[PDB]
Amino acid sequence: GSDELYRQSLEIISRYLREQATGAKDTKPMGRSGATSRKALETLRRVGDGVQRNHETAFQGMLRKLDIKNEDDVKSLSRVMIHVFSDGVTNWGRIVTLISFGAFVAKHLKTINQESCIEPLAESITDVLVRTKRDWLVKQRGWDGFVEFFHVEDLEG
Amino acid sequence: GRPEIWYAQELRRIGDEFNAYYAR
Repeated sequence: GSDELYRQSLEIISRYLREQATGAKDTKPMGRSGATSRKALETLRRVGDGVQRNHETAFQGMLRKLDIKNEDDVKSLSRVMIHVFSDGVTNWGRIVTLISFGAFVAKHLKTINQESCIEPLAESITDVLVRTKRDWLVKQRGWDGFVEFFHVEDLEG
Repeated sequence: GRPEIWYAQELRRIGDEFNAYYAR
């Protein structure tokens, strides 16, 4: 009895944060539900890069004053993450934005020799999303819903 | 209120604005 939704979510989010911080594309195999996970990561690559670029100044301003220096500070970021959803609203935009800010922070962690904090950051983000938004996620068919939400068709409809 | 709420608000705003690009 292991948490398969957490595992899948963590794989997607951990890989994205790590690849954003380093520019390296992990050659490790995805594994169970690898198909959905691959498409989710690819989607996150397209849309997340846009969020970070579109809102670079906002993200920089936040990062600057949050003064993240080690794992203790990462732990503290969970508080902000909780409050993003404290109004009762969940949607994919907020989820991508949170993950995208995570990637932005991961980049920063890399620069200050705190790469060891990237995995705890990914775990924290995944924890909040999966543990506290599980019912909403399931109602979208999980990461399949994520892929579909951001899907842009090329149909001469 | 507490600073964390201000930061969350910024992310919520960005997220909701982004959601509206795709929601349909």
